[PDB]
Amino acid sequence: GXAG
Amino acid sequence: QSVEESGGRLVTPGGSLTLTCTVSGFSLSRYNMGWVRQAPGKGLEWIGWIPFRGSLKYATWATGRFTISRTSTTVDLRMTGLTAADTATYFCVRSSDGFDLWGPGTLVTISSSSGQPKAPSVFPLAPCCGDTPSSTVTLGCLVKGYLPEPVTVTWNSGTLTNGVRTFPSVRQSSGLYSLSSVVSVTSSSQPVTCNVAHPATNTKVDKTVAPSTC
Amino acid sequence: DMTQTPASVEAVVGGTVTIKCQASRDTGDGLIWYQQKPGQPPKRLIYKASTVASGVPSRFKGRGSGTDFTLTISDLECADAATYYCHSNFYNRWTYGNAFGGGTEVVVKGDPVAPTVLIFPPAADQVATGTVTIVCVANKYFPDVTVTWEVDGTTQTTGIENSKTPQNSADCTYNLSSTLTLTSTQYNSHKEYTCKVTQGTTSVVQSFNRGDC
Repeated sequence: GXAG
Repeated sequence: QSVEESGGRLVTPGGSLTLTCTVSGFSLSRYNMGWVRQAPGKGLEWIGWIPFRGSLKYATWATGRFTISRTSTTVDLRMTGLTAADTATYFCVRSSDGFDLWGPGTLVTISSSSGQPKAPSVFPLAPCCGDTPSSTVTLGCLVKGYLPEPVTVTWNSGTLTNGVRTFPSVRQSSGLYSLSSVVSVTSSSQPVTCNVAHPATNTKVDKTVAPSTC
Repeated sequence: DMTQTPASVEAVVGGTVTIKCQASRDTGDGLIWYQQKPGQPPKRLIYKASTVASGVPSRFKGRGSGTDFTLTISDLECADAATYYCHSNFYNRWTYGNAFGGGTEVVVKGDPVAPTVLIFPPAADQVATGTVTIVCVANKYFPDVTVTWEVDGTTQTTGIENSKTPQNSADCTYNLSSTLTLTSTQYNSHKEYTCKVTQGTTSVVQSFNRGDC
């Protein structure tokens, strides 16, 4: 997550 | 679910300090967490982010002086080389599509003049004898000369909340703080008593405020 | 980094504002808005750029994607007066100096109201300490005021500190505490203490005579  | 920080205090310049975040109502193994700070009158500053799996991430200014770690029940923030630029309110946060839970914050204070903790003086605030008596009167307390923040002020042991105005503290040039609180009351609330606490010095003062006598 | 504009915006009750958040690098829908009232922790309003958090009213409308986002607050209430922050959570893609924007202050404009003003002489036990603090409070006013202190008719230029409460969540008004600090010697050497609170062409003045209290 947290990375597009 | 909630989170709570602890450990804020006055720190000598160049000193170190570890803050602790304790959680309630959820599992640290299933949630990311972080730290944010906010200097008085300034914006939120992200410090770092500890995901439930994967690498820690830090703000570029925090890298190498601040570290974040976990246990099964807590997360911490270990700070080194603190200066007055680091004086702020520090928040732990639960992170889950953004910071969904915030602590109340804990205050880290570096004294430029390297002060030591100083207890407040508390003074009653009452108007002069005004020759038209009223059913309502505004009374207050002045809390002067303390270090570090915070103090807490309640009225009548927390039972009087309506009509209370507790102003933001102000920092004097000396580095000390002061704060005032006033409340508008009818007779049913009188006599009124302001309850002042300053945890850093274990101070608790109760001041009953009377309107001037005439 | 994250850039918010305007730095501040004022709008009438019932009105609408749109504030802007610009990311220098693409942050997808990884964008969160928070509301922070002075003296309180922030509250998450909107996540994934447009999903309102539970309990948040639908008149908070987050929009955008990539590098440009907006928050539109319509039907403004006094309770909406606050500073709003955007936040990128792309921690596994980008490094950050700060993951937050700098904030936008939203000032909600209600009806103008002149203050009522109170002055509090120093308590009897203050003078013994060698310093005395006189307190003037301007209650329930909008828009902002300026405070002047006079001692025997002479305007004071030092020793004054002011502190203001946030806008009231019910009627948008402010309260202000202004303190004048003097040595006991200075205080005992004058008679008339006056606080004058000015709001444009209006002034409200409150005085006391050191002999009478």
